[PDB]
Amino acid sequence: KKFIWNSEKKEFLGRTGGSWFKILLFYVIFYGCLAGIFIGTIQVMLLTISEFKPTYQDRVAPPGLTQIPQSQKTEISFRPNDPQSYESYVVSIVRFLEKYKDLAQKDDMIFEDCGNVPSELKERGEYNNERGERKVCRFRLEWLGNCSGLNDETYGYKDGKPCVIIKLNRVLGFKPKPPKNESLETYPVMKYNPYVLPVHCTGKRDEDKEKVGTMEYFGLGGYPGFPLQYYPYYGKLLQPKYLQPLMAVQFTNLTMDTEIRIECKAYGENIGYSEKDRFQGRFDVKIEVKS
Amino acid sequence: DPFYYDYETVRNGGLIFAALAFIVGLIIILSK
Amino acid sequence: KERDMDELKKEVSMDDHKLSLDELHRKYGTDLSRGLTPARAAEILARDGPNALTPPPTTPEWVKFCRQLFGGFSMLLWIGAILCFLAYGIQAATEEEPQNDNLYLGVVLSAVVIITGCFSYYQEAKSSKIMESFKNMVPQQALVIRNGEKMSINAEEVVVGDLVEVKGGDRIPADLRIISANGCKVDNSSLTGESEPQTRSPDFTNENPLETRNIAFFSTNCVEGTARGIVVYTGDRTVMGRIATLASGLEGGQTPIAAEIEHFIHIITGVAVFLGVSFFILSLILEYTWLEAVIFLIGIIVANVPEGLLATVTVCLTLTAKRMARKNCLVKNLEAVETLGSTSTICSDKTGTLTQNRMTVAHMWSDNQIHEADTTENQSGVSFDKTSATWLALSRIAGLCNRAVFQANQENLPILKRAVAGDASESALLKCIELCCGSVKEMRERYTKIVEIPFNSTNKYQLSIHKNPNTAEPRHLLVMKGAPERILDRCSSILIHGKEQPLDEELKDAFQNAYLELGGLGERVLGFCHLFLPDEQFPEGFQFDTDDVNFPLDNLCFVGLISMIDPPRAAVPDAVGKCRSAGIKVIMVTGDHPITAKAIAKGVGIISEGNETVEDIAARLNIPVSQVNPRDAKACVVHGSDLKDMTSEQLDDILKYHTEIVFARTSPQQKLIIVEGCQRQGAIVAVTGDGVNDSPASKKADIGVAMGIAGSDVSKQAADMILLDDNFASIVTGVEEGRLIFDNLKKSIAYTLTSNIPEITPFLIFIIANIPLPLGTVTILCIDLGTDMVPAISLAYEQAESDIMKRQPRNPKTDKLVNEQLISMAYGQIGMIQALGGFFTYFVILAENGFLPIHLLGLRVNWDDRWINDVEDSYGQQWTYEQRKIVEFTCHTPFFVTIVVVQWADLVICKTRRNSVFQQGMKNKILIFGLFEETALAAFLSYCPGMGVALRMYPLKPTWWFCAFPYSLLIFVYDEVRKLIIRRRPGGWVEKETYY
Ligand SMILES: *[C@@H]1O[C@H](CO)[C@@H](O[C@@H]2O[C@H](CO)[C@@H](O)[C@H](O)[C@H]2NC(C)=O)[C@H](O)[C@H]1NC(C)=O
Ligand SMILES: *[C@@H]1O[C@H](CO)[C@@H](O[C@@H]2O[C@H](CO)[C@@H](O)[C@H](O)[C@H]2NC(C)=O)[C@H](O)[C@H]1NC(C)=O
Ligand SMILES: CC(C)CCC[C@@H](C)[C@H]1CC[C@H]2[C@@H]3CC=C4C[C@@H](O)CC[C@]4(C)[C@H]3CC[C@]12C
Ligand SMILES: CC(C)CCC[C@@H](C)[C@H]1CC[C@H]2[C@@H]3CC=C4C[C@@H](O)CC[C@]4(C)[C@H]3CC[C@]12C
Ligand SMILES: C[C@]12CC[C@H](O)C[C@H]1CC[C@@H]1[C@@H]2CC[C@]2(C)[C@@H](c3ccc(=O)oc3)CC[C@]12O
Ligand SMILES: *[C@@H]1O[C@H](CO)[C@@H](O)[C@H](O)[C@H]1NC(C)=O
Ligand SMILES: [Mg+2]
Ligand SMILES: [Mg+2]
Ligand code: NA
Ligand SMILES: [Rb+]
Repeated sequence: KKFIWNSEKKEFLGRTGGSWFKILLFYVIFYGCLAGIFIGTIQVMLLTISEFKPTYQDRVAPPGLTQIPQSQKTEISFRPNDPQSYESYVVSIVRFLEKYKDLAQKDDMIFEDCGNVPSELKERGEYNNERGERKVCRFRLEWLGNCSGLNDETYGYKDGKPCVIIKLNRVLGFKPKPPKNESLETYPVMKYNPYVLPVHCTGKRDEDKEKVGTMEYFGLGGYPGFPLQYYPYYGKLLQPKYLQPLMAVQFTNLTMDTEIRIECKAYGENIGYSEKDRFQGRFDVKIEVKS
Repeated sequence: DPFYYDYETVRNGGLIFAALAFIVGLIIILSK
Repeated sequence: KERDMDELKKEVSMDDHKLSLDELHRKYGTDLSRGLTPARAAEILARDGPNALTPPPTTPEWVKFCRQLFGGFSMLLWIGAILCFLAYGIQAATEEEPQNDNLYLGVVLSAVVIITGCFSYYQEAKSSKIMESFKNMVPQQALVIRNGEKMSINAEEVVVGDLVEVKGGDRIPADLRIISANGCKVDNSSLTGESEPQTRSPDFTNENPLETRNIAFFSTNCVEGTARGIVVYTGDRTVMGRIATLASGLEGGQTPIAAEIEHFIHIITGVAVFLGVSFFILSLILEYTWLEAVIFLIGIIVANVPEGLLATVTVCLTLTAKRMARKNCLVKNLEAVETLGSTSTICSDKTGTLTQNRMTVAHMWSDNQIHEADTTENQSGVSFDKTSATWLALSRIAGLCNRAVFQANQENLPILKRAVAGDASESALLKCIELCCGSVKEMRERYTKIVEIPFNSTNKYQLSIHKNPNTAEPRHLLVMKGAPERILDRCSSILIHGKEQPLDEELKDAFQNAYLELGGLGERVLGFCHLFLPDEQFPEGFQFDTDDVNFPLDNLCFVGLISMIDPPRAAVPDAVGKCRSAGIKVIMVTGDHPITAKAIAKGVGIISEGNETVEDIAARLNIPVSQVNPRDAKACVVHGSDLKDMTSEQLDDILKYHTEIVFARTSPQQKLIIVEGCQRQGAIVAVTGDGVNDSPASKKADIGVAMGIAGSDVSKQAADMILLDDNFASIVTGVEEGRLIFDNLKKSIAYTLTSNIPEITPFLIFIIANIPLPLGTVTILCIDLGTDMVPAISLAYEQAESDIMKRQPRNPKTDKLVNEQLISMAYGQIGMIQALGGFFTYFVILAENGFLPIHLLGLRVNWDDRWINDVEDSYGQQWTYEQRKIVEFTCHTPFFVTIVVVQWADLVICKTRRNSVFQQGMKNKILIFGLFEETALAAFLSYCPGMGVALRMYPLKPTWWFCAFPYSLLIFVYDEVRKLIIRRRPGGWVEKETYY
């Protein structure tokens, strides 16, 4: 009963040729209409959103805090001797900082020298297209001391006492607000509380806080944070080739051959946290320089 | 700030809708 | 070696009844007047087994629970659970942080099968439980003569070869061989279907043990008289014992509904594995490994399995079975509720099923005029004229001259169903006089009987003389009844409207044609006459002792004939007409005499008035029957004697060329052969019976229908449906509901199958376009086993779109429950639109939150990564893992909501298959509540506090609720124009391609 393939009375795979043509033509017209309808509605949807601002921005309320070595488990395990053990790290650091070289930021028509001192926020009008393509403040690698160097094509980084720079999640129209001068016990930090978003790293428990001996922060002019002169963001369409602020963190006194946990928590009023997302506001890393 | 959404009001409205639609359906299947 | 055992039981029985009393007593070794010594009786009792059938095969309850956990649908869900745990095992050992989805899903599928088993088991068990409350087996002790003394012992203590005596009223214990009778009449109705009480004489009469009178049978009741006999057969070796043992050892077959579910699964898994395999090859051609592609194959196949269609189909069948139980039409098997509708050939029984199995006064004769009395079982018919003097005389002749009286408890019972002591004919007469002529108690004692004369062995006549209580004449009233040929010879005066006339042939021949009219109608006729004895020749003091001629045998006054027969039940003829209207072939199968079977056939509708048998044409042309061409005869009567000498091809031709067939004098084994002959054609068969002879026929039939009270226990157990009220019209109700639930199951199946497309398409394009997952797993559960359950259950409550009792029965080879048109609708057109609507809501959520749809291509690579917390959208923003996952889950929730929104329109269009929604109407209150509860539940799952934590379903921004509205409206409009072209153009395009 399963050899209905053909017969001398014209049937193929179950039906005739003229029926195959009728059904195929119907399905093509039907699905063509369905595609046109879906496309028209998706076009109306495209007409309900603008090009300079996302309609809903509440799902990114607390900005994240990422690092340069995007580890498979936020763990930095390598050997201070073997150069191939830490190749995966250095490769990502060089590729990340490849857009911050002095040669990359050479056009004066799209780059603006912010300054050697963190200043107030820079609002370049409204988010419309009435103005031309906004300028992006420059950020030379020299600001991250001891984690930039004047190395060749391969940034000879730190084998012993590694470097891990932190970055604030780029958000459109987000205006960072550092904590008030009434700091509720924020782990010794400089007195430059008004024009920089503080970020302080620490251990996680009584063990990690003891294993991690000394940490050295590097930033714009020497402050452990992000300068307000680089915010807010005006979208990729209006500000292409934008360079968000960077801040490096080096762990000098580490206990070699021991996996220790570090939590770099960014402080501020407009900076939220989440017990479910360990990256919203805060940031975790498991460093282990096994010799 | 545009980084805030009154989710409690929408959530409350959705729960009231779910309650009313269910009690209305119950009245529908209880024709008396 | 049970094959040979069953084959020796499909053969009609043999015997040794034709033996001289000496040869019998020599073969068995038994005293003809003393029986045997009690030690010999106990020696046999402990030798071959007590006189009782071996109990039925007990069915333990864990066996049928394990049965409900299996089958065909639950088996598909079982292979689905297995494939889920297989995919999960492949996912666990092979990759880091496996997803628990597959495990959650496998345990849910297992729970679905187990719960369906618990529910269906509780239902079938409830049916059998209420069935056990009908076994009222009262022990019945037999009168056995042993060692020369009469003793009453239990029926099981009776053995082979011993004298047994029976009295009018007692039940024949075992199979007896009569040796001496005294006007003894037994009741072979439950066994051989012989309606009228067949008498039992010691002399061998017919070569067939069933027809002869020298054999009493197991479970038969001696109506009147007393008799003696030697036990020839005992226990299971008896006639009804071999019949019951054959009934238990027969095959049930495959119900049509089950075969439809099986073919349904064939198509479900056919397309499921086609999609899974073609996408397995497609995924390997893209980039994914065998490890991943295997998970894709299993995911697509398991996803294409209707998880909730099992519970919905079960509840559908259960709902229709509920309505069956409401009308006292209980079904033992759940799926048996559907079989009546798919039936196309009903084999019915005459005695006790087509008829009331009770002698009833059919017609009367008075004033040379035939008067039909009401013969309904509940007395709901036309009442004859009861104001003439001829009736006032005939009613007294019958109410007085009759040896029939009511018993003790016969008070609260109705006039018909109450028990009467005596002859069956006298019982029918007593009931008709007690019903249409007041009461017979005070009417019988009003005329004090002086001298009587009972029925005679030759020239059977029954007469009696009574005093006259009239206030105008003291003459003695003499009455007599008997066969019309015996009364015509002893009559000279004729009563008419109150006066007398001579025996003129102008009205006497008019009496003869009336006798042949009521007789040829298959009825038994009797004649009643009376005369006023002259008080001058026989004064009030004279005593007419029953010795010599004290009464004038001739010169009597004939009042009229009174016929009688077992009438059909009340709604039996109308029901047969309804079945024929639905295209159901009605075939009578009974062991009764053909002269009565043909009359009842014409009287109920099996033989349409005007149609002629092969013999009727030869009689109308006065030519030999061997001359007429059987093709000129639409109806035909087939005698059991001729049926014994038939082949397969001959019976096939009997059923193929004759439209109205009546099988008479057929043995239970022949009934089974007939049912098999009907099944050879390929048509669904329903056997409706009551007696033990209907057991092997009800068992082998696609569906057996037993009478709940007028039926025997064996055929009641071997049947598949019970009529607790014996209302044969329930067969019509059943054939209607069986078609109704069939169409509604089609609607419900297309509904659950339409949602599969906007459930698998997210995963499909997730593999192809490499976009983030549009629809979640737990959300799919909240659809297939959450919201959709109430709408799909409500789809069973839909009514008829046209008259279903008008269309012909569905062809099993053509009208499948799930044909290739339903797949073209659900999977092809409606589900496709629903999938597009879901993807629209998906792109709306992502584009509004910053991820333009064009940017979503190839994004899942880094989107699903748990550590890349800087994923660029279309606006240059950096999204963490949990943030974008919150968006993906809050994108799964509206996809689920979109499913419900398009299911609104899908439910309204599936509610009607051909009619328009404006025509049918949203009168289905369960469907209205289905939509309200569906929507309220969908909203609750999104806005309940803690759902993004437990089920990962997050609240929705209200604009999401409207992203699906246009697609639903489109679905509704498209299906509406579809059904409109089906209405206006019933030819072929929209009808043979989409109408399922
Ligand atoms: C960056 O690294 C250099 C080493 O190359 C550090 O220079 C040393 O600084 C200490 C004081 O902390 C002096 O005692 C050493 O003599 C210096 N050595 C050299 C070779 O310069 C420098 O301090 C580091 N910068 C920071 C900010 O920690
Ligand atoms: C850097 O850490 C080392 C420990 O690894 C510190 O030196 C130790 O000091 C303890 C006393 O507290 C001694 O018992 C150990 O023998 C020392 N170890 C070594 C290798 O010197 C050291 O003081 C830390 N230095 C700074 C600047 O934090
Ligand atoms: C086709 C028509 C008749 C169906 C009638 C039901 C429609 C009108 C109902 C069903 C579900 C409803 C939504 C239920 C949930 C939400 C969230 C709530 O916090 C605001 C109202 C809002 C946005 C409702 C809008 C109206 C809505 C879409
Ligand atoms: C011939 C007519 C009826 C068809 C007109 C198409 C209508 C019904 C379709 C076309 C585009 C659709 C809209 C596309 C954009 C939006 C914005 C979104 O945040 C909610 C859905 C919503 C509001 C849709 C509702 C239905 C809609 C208006
Ligand atoms: C585990 C899973 C593997 C493929 C990819 O990594 C995404 C993962 C999460 C979702 C999961 C798929 C597997 C198939 C599903 C259960 C399958 C499914 C869903 C519902 C259902 O009833 O049957 C199958 C489709 C998607 C699925 O739910
Ligand atoms: C905060 O207070 C300190 C003294 O406690 C003062 O030196 C510093 O200037 C203050 N900063 C601001 C921004 O007020
Ligand atoms: Mg499914
Ligand atoms: Mg019967
Ligand atoms: Na059966
Ligand atoms: Rb489904």
